[PDB]
Amino acid sequence: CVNLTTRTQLPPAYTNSFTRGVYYPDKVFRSSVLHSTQDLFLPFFSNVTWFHAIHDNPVLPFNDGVYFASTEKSNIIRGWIFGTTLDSKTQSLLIVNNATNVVIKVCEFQFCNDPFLGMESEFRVYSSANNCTFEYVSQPFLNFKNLREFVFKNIDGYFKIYSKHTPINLVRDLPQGFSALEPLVDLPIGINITRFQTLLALAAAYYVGYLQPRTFLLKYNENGTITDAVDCALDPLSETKCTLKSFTVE
Amino acid sequence: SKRSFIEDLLFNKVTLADAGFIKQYGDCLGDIAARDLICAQKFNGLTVL
Amino acid sequence: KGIYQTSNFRVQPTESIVRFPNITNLCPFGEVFNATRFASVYAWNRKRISNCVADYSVLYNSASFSTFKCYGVCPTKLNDLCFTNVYADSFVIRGDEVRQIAPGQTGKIADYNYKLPDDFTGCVIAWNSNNLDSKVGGNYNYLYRLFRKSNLKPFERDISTEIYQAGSTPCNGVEGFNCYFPLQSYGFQPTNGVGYQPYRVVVLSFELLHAPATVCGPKKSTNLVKNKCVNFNFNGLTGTGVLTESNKKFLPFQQFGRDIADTTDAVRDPQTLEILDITPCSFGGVSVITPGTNTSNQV
Amino acid sequence: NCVADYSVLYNSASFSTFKCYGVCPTKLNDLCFTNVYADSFVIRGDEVRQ
Amino acid sequence: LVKQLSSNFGAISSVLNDILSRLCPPEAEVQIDRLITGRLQSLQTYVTQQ
Amino acid sequence: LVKQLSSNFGAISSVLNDILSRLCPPEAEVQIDRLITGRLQSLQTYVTQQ
Ligand SMILES: C=CC1=C(C)/C(=C/c2[nH]c(/C=C3N=C(/C=C4\NC(=O)C(C)=C4C=C)C(C)=C\3CCC(=O)O)c(CCC(=O)O)c2C)NC1=O
Ligand SMILES: *[C@@H]1O[C@H](CO)[C@@H](O[C@@H]2O[C@H](CO)[C@@H](O)[C@H](O)[C@H]2NC(C)=O)[C@H](O)[C@H]1NC(C)=O
Ligand SMILES: *[C@@H]1O[C@H](CO)[C@@H](O)[C@H](O)[C@H]1NC(C)=O
Ligand SMILES: *[C@@H]1O[C@H](CO)[C@@H](O)[C@H](O)[C@H]1NC(C)=O
Ligand SMILES: *[C@@H]1O[C@H](CO)[C@@H](O)[C@H](O)[C@H]1NC(C)=O
Ligand SMILES: *[C@@H]1O[C@H](CO)[C@@H](O)[C@H](O)[C@H]1NC(C)=O
Ligand SMILES: *[C@@H]1O[C@H](CO)[C@@H](O)[C@H](O)[C@H]1NC(C)=O
Ligand SMILES: *[C@@H]1O[C@H](CO)[C@@H](O)[C@H](O)[C@H]1NC(C)=O
Ligand SMILES: *[C@@H]1O[C@H](CO)[C@@H](O)[C@H](O)[C@H]1NC(C)=O
Ligand SMILES: *[C@@H]1O[C@H](CO)[C@@H](O)[C@H](O)[C@H]1NC(C)=O
Repeated sequence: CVNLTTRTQLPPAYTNSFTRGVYYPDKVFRSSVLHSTQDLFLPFFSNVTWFHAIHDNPVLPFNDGVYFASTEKSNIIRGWIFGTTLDSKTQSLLIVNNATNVVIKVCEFQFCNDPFLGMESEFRVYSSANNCTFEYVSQPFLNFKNLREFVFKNIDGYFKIYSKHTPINLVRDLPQGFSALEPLVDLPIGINITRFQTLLALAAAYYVGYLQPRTFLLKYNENGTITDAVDCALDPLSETKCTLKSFTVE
Repeated sequence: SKRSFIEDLLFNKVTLADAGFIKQYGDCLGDIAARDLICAQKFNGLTVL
Repeated sequence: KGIYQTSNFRVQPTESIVRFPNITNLCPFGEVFNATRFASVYAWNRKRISNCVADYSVLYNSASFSTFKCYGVCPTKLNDLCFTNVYADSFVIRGDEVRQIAPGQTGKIADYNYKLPDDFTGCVIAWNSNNLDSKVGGNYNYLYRLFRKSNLKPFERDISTEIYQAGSTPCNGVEGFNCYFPLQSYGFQPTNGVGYQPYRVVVLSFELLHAPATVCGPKKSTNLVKNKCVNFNFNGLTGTGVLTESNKKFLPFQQFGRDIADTTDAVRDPQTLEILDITPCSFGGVSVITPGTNTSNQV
Repeated sequence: NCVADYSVLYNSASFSTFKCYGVCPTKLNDLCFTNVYADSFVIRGDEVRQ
Repeated sequence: LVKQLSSNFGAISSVLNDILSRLCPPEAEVQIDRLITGRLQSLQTYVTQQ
Repeated sequence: LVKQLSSNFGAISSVLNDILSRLCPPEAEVQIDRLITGRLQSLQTYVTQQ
């Protein structure tokens, strides 16, 4: 494939990840309760790497599940790649959306150095496909305004993908609001994932954070939706709320 | 009642979180939107005489 | 003489009610048990199964399993259950190595080619195929990994073929001394020893009563009786209680609702998508006021 | 005076039965033993159960 | 006390009916005994505090 | 109370790490449950006496 030469980039930006990175631990309906659960979560108020498209994307390690998020207005950010070597020697998870059908593959891929789709044509993101073991395709379809926050994790052979899509009116940085991520897909792949990369279709930016094994308190309201949460071991106040099993401390 | 003024203040200051001393079957079966704590106790053999 | 808060024996349920999804499709048991080709162990096949009724009586009529070991679900209770997801991990192995297909075991198969979670729930089914897969002169279409740099994870499929550096000699990924080809083959002959005969194995992995059920056992559904304490069964979740109408905004992926006590509070009927609260039959204490015996028996 | 790999037996051998009491085998790699005695013999096939 | 009905006490599940619909007596009774002793322990603790 | 940490409570050992290094979940959890219930019993007894 082609190689990029002209780059208008900067050193990787950093921001604060807070009030985000929480997902439903299971598929049970419970309402007006406080439930404690221990799992890999995004620690609140941690440091999250902020990337921009030049005005390309590096490959990042996949440590025990990754939180991804990005704000969008023209569907630039069109997929991800996961694997260890990413050169067709091993199976590599591929997720793509070429404006028609979301495609999921585990084929052995010779990935292009510089993914790009479409401006309005030229699907050029890989150059090999052999010994494949999975394929999924959906049905046809056609400031930043839509925030999409995903969690990608790999636990005992299942690649679990949680997601949340919301409307927004904000361009500068991540919002200060709270939103829980529903479970969307669980794929049995059986793949050893260690490194990953994103996909652009060539204003654009995204944020990547890393999960840690933490205990969290989750608040289900009268409609069974997560409205708030407390990190455990974030700080003495949160630890007090965590041991007391309450969001209010006297 | 024959409660005094001061007694009325006392009863109105301390809160008795038991839904009173009456909670009928139909009261719980109609209270399906809140999942009352007392109903949950009552359905598990826990009663307040 | 006095009052006694007596135990609650007065009411006992009389009948049963069975409710299941309304699926008439027969499950593709044949395509996995009756298959021309099984996957090799290093590249074991994983088949999603869905929209199924599971009778396992065709296998009774024709097949004969050497081993049927179920973890987490003893088989006799298998008829009256429904499953959230079902994955059939199908492959072939050597006869002795059938022992290795189990949680907590180790071996070449357990370590390099296939692995189960220690918390696995589901059934391992194995039967010999020495008269079908094997052939005179050997069968080299069934391979397995013999060396790996480290141990496997559960349900991890490593189809890599690159050279393994057994020694400290870096042989550039090409064959050489102290570094060999990880994949090896069995020589299956119909006259070979029992421990060397090929065995077809299928592992049905699922997880119970935590999500909507689309596959289920063969029990037929019944009509529903409300405002009466009955022995109910919804998607394999059994119980006894009074079923009454309710309003609950269940999410599409949510199948069961639970109260403070984490007991099932309400169920979404699989056939008619309405939510029913369950309440215990013997609600309400009963206290007996009586004069002491030796005086009267009225109460 | 031993290091126990039990990978040579993997490369060549094929055991009919491997039953460990008190030590489940997967935790066997990361353990060291005070004493080790190999009681070796031959028996009839059924009596392997005994 | 009611929250202690959510405890598994080492069992596969906190729900009796799930165990009984999934498991059969010879090893189901063990999980049922575990739940029974856990819940009876919780009751004994509650009564002692009272 | 501290001496009660030496009790096996019917387990193979009183040390958690020994069990975990020797045994793996499907039957290790049983011994761990035994130790946990024994030690929690000792704590409950101590708190009651206090
Ligand atoms: C690449 C994987 C990918 C996933 C996992 C995905 C999930 C997903 N996206 C959806 C909506 C949608 N998803 C998109 C676009 C995207 N959403 C994305 O995650 C990405 C990367 C894009 C493209 C850049 C749009 C435009 C909608 C409809 C929003 C609307 O109603 O306007 C829906 C709901 C389907 C519906 O109700 O119509 C799902 C399940 N879409 C995808 O393309
Ligand atoms: C998944 O892939 C990673 C990356 O190759 C493996 O970890 C490496 O393994 C090699 C070989 O033993 C070591 O030399 C490296 O030091 C390891 N790196 C890290 C970061 O661990 C890992 O072993 C693979 N998973 C499995 C189950 O084999
Ligand atoms: C250039 O492209 C080739 C493939 O055509 C690739 O092997 C090489 O790594 C690329 N180099 C750069 C600097 O992008
Ligand atoms: C990440 O942010 C934290 C504060 O949130 C800061 O202390 C740390 O230095 C940042 N990381 C880097 C590499 O600067
Ligand atoms: C790209 O979109 C076309 C048109 O819908 C579709 O046929 C194709 O499958 C998509 N790409 C891939 C890799 O599937
Ligand atoms: C919960 O749902 C009800 C019914 O749709 C609605 O009236 C209420 O506003 C919802 N709760 C919140 C917090 O919006
Ligand atoms: C299944 O659903 C249909 C429509 O909801 C209903 O009419 C029918 O009685 C149900 N049961 C069967 C066995 O079809
Ligand atoms: C499998 O094949 C045998 C013989 O080929 C046949 O008798 C049996 O019915 C088949 N199984 C099923 C489920 O049809
Ligand atoms: C991969 O495919 C090639 C042919 O394209 C084949 O020779 C090789 O055996 C395959 N490897 C695996 C692991 O299936
Ligand atoms: C019980 O009955 C006996 C004989 O009928 C009588 O002597 C005794 O007084 C009675 N006791 C009471 C408490 O009535």
